[PDB]
Amino acid sequence: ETSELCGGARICYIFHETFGRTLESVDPLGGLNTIDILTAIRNATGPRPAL
Amino acid sequence: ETSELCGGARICYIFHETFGRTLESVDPLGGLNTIDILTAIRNATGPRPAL
Repeated sequence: ETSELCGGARICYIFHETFGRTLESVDPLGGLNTIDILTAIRNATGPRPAL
Repeated sequence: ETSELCGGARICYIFHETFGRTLESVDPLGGLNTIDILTAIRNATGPRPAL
């Protein structure tokens, strides 16, 4: 019966138009505050000195 | 007795003038909404992608 997308290709839709796009919206630079990162890498060094 | 067509060739009539014509009136493009068909073939593909 011709109707709303369901059953089969609706899941295809879920795995592309929904899911694929959803992931495309994520970050890739999200959370990357330069200054906070500079702090983070200072923390990564820790108690020692670094070259 | 010469009268209304009956008995024999009346059935011939049924199998041609009635039946044959009746079938000739059916479709052949009936129900074929291009857009609904496009939906149908998307359904025919189902959850997978298609080439």
